[PDB]
Amino acid sequence: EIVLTQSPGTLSLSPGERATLSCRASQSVSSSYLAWYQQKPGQAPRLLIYGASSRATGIPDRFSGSGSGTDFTLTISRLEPEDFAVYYCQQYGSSPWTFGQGTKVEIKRTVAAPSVFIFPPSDEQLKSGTASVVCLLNNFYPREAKVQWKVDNALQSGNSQESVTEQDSKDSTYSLSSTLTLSKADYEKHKVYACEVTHQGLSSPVTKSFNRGEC
Amino acid sequence: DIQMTQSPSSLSASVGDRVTITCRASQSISSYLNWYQQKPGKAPKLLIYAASSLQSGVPSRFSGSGSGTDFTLTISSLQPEDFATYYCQQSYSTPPITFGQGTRLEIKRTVAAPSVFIFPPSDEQLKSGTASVVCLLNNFYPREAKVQWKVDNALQSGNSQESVTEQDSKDSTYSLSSTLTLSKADYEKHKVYACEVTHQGLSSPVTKSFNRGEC
Amino acid sequence: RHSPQEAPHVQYERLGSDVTLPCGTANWDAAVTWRVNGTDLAPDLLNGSQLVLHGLELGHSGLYACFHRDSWHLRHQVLLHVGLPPREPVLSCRSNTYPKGFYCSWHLPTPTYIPNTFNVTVLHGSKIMVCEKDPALKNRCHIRYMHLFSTIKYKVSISVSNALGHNATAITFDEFTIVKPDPPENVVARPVPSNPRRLEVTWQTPSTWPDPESFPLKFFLRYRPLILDQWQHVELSDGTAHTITDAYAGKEYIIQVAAKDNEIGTWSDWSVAAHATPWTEE
Amino acid sequence: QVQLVESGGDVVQPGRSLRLSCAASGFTFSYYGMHWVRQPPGKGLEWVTIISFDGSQKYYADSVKGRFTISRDNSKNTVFLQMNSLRTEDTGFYYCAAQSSTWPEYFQYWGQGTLVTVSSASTKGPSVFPLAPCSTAALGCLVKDYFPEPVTVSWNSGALTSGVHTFPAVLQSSGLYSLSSVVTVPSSSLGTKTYTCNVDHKPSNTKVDKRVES
Amino acid sequence: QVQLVESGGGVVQPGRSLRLSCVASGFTFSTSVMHWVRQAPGKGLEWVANIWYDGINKFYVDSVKGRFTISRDNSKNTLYLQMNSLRAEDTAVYYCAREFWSAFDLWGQGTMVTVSSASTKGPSVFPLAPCSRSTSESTAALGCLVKDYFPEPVTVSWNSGALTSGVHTFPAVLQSSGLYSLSSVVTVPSSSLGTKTYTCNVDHKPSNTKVDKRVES
Ligand SMILES: *[C@@H]1O[C@H](CO)[C@@H](O[C@@H]2O[C@H](CO)[C@@H](O)[C@H](O)[C@H]2NC(C)=O)[C@H](O)[C@H]1NC(C)=O
Ligand SMILES: *[C@@H]1O[C@H](CO)[C@@H](O[C@@H]2O[C@H](CO)[C@@H](O)[C@H](O)[C@H]2NC(C)=O)[C@H](O)[C@H]1NC(C)=O
Ligand SMILES: *[C@@H]1O[C@H](CO)[C@@H](O[C@@H]2O[C@H](CO)[C@@H](O)[C@H](O)[C@H]2NC(C)=O)[C@H](O)[C@H]1NC(C)=O
Ligand SMILES: *[C@@H]1O[C@H](CO)[C@@H](O[C@@H]2O[C@H](CO)[C@@H](O)[C@H](O)[C@H]2NC(C)=O)[C@H](O)[C@H]1NC(C)=O
Repeated sequence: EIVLTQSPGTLSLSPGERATLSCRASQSVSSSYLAWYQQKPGQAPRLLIYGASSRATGIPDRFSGSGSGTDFTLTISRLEPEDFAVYYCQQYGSSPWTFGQGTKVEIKRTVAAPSVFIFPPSDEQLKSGTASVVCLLNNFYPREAKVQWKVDNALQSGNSQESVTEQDSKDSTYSLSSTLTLSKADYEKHKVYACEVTHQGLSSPVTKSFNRGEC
Repeated sequence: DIQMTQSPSSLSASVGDRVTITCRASQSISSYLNWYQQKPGKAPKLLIYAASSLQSGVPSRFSGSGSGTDFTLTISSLQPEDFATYYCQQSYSTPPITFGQGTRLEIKRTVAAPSVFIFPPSDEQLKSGTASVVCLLNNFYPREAKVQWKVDNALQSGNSQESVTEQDSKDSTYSLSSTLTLSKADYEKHKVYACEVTHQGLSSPVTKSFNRGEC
Repeated sequence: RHSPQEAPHVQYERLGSDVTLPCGTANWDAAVTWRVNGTDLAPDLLNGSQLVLHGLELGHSGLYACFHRDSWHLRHQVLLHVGLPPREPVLSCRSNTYPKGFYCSWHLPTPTYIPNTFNVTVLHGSKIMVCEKDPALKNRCHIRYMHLFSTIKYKVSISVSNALGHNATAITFDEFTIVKPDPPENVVARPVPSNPRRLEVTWQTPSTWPDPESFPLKFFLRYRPLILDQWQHVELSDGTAHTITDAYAGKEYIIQVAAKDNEIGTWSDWSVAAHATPWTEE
Repeated sequence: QVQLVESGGDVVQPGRSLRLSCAASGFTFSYYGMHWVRQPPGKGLEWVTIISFDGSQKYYADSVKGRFTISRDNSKNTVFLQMNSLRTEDTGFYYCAAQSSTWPEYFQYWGQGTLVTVSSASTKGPSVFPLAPCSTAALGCLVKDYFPEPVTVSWNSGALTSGVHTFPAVLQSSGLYSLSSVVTVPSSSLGTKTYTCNVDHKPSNTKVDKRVES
Repeated sequence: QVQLVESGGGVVQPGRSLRLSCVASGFTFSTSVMHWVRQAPGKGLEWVANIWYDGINKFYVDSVKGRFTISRDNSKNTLYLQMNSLRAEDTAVYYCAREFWSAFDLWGQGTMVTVSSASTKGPSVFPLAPCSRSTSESTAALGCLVKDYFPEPVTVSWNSGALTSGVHTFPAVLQSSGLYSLSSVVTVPSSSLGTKTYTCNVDHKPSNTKVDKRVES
């Protein structure tokens, strides 16, 4: 089994620049049996270059590939708005058909400060027996960001889930949704609930908090 | 693949007599045959395996002979607890395992005359939309009997269902009931209803009729 | 399994592997004996009603049949075949006729004891080829040329599979490096009564070349005695004739020649033989 | 001492799938192979599938190929039969049997079986109608438009059982069953002796009494 | 034109069996090699099985050996895949390939297969609003929460489809309870909270449940 390693994990470039991808294997690829794919969110993969140097039928001339043995590079002439997707590499010749980890290409823009909001659990969920506190992040960039949960100056770990959306079509921003799931017996015991979010576009981390029993 | 053919499909004989059952196959099987006994309302029970070997706990009156393509299931003296359905199963080709159509044994008695009656539709049957008049057959033998349905000597077909009972435990008689299903339109369009039966023990068909508005 | 009148099944296994052979859908505690080629086996290799084989070799293949204990009644049959997974094929293309098409041969380095399935795909850039085959052999489809001096390289790939594995290989080349004509035929040598140190040497052109007038060839001549073992190399110009002037007086000789195009191709193999001694005055 | 029980059978529409359970006991379940034989009402037996003693070889009949799936667990001694894409013609009593270890092979053990009724018609309540003529006379009451079986019919709180002939249910084209019961008593009883039939239905929660008299 | 269509996949319980089908069109199905490639939600591709044109040679991966069975029919130009004894790590989207140059030339639209005992249950909506009442910044935020629903998907609309600016529907997450959960938020000015009404509409076709919630301060 040959493990395919792609670098980097995420490539942030503006439309109109040269984007070069890499896919390094564990052993030498036999007979240059390497292929490149393109998969859009919600669609099927699309073969781009077979044999690492031969384009497929219908693929534009901007795509080009090279390499020999272990180190293969996929180079695009210039980026287009419909060229931002996830690319994979395929290995064959010394092992069954295996794929790489994948490389995501996103649009590059200026940094944006997030607008953080917090929402307490509703009365219906409380009377049901569960309490979920959601902390909202809206219109931030880039993707690199983490949210810290604090329940009465106590850091929580393992009891929170985060979900992020794709890039927007107009402003190309992100939005993250972190939720703190607790039961009814654990919610009424504490008093305050805070959500501390740090980001590159922020000098110091922002803290949004509310007090239980007053709203 | 292999199709099993039994002969006959039904046999009538008294106790103490010698009954022979034949099971025919579609090809040549050496000894791969099994004989089962299934009573109404209970699981089948094996009697003789390999068509010649009696199972432990089976009376010596049961016997089996024949090989190649034709087999034979013979009973020395018929007992009252032996009237049941017998099947022959081949164990040569697997899959599939094929069984015979079955051979049901019945009790033998003298021929008797039935007692036929008719029942007009009730008053609660009028206000619904359909009218069902039934014709009863009771205490007849053998089971082979054909009934006639005529409205003013008009022949009907495909508009009647009948069901027969099993052999009685005292005198081994039969009883059959046929229902004529017609809506109120065709019931009020006609006035006279008849039912005639044809049986071996009857010289002439018994007539039991009525007309609408008279009853 | 199915009826005992059926033909035995075909089951492939690997060399040195371990496999169990049951007697069809029979139970575990049933009396069952096994026979290979009509010879009964020992009860040490029976796990109840199944046949357990350890260390499969080339001598374990054959017809395995299931019978009743101390009987000749057949229950189950199976044909066991031992083979190895395929290796990387050796693909090599050769253009025996430059104006016409070429051909490609392929074979496995390590032989396999089970039948194989081969599929070859030839590409000329981005186009597709058919390579209609007309040989007396197989494993060849004889790709035919369509363009000349196209500067586009060809791509050939052959894929092989088996009941235990699969493999494939591919090569790339141009329309000039695979050119190699056949050696000439009927290379006869004759003595010369006019000169003491002379030998008449005349050969022909290969019959496979259909168009030699538009594409001439260059011949490499090698003449050597039978005891000196020192071969001589003399390259000739256009022509199928030569004249040597420094040979033996009476001893024998062997002369071999090859062929090669003017600007493209590779040198061909040598001819069959030649034997003639110069004339002796007596 | 060998016991074979089955579970998982009742009325299911042809749009849903079912699964049968067969628990063996009294013998080594891991050494024997389990069979499955079904029997539609009023017909003979029919083999369905077969699984090996370990669980490597599975064979199905062409009538249920691609829709049925058999499995077994040698640890808990339970046989499973995933019946998918049911239909009305698959109605009948399924039997759990085990093959023999001798030669030739046969079916040694059997279970009591389970009933699997498959019809689109759902549960409905029975409606009764008296049947009287208009020597020896005959009286009775007719039961129509009920689902599912069975239904208990008695006369005079069970104090009368001579001359009662209850006919089996007839599957009409409307998806519901119907049967009848007749009682024959001497003609000197129609003046004073009045008879009534008692109809019972447990699933549909129906208990109807009807006085039969002309 | 050339196309591949998949069918025969759906939600199932662990230990059951399924059967997929891949119908070919536009090319010679009898003279081509077929493959099966799956992709777990949020993961990469993975080869599953392989079969040649004649149909005798079959190959599988070590993770599905003994449980899966691939087949094909050259007369009907279809490709089957018998899946038996499905486990939890079999949830993926299967595709079909052609293997032109060992590169999987052609692909299909895919088919989602879910293997879990989630015991399908209708969704539930809870209103989300900031409990503090501050008009300092002219922009505010609202939304409604959806939890404990199965299976996917769920379409969320606001004002019966009359509000689409500033709506951010987050992807569903798989909780430890076997049920999915998502959230929706809207960004509206602070002055529009006292007069205008904002309602979110949640529907679930596998359960035929339409529940709307009045979300306001
Ligand atoms: C195709 O053939 C090659 C050559 O034998 C195989 O490569 C060998 O694989 C084995 C087992 O993984 C290794 O022990 C050898 O060192 C490999 N040799 C070379 C030169 O790479 C390859 O695995 C085969 N492919 C398939 C799919 O079977
Ligand atoms: C026959 O085969 C069975 C099945 O493999 C063997 O039983 C196994 O024995 C080993 C070691 O005793 C245990 O670890 C396994 O758990 C057993 N498996 C089962 C299913 O019981 C048995 O030992 C074999 N017998 C012979 C004589 O080879
Ligand atoms: C059983 O008999 C068959 C038939 O002769 C044997 O198969 C041959 O084995 C020899 C020895 O390796 C080969 O040279 C032949 O090519 C084989 N013939 C075929 C048709 O394959 C087999 O080896 C015998 N097995 C045993 C255990 O004796
Ligand atoms: C793989 O090989 C098979 C067999 O050589 C090819 O099938 C042949 O296809 C041609 C053209 O379609 C037919 O004229 C032959 O009659 C076929 N032969 C057989 C035995 O079926 C198949 O086309 C090859 N596939 C690829 C992708 O090269």
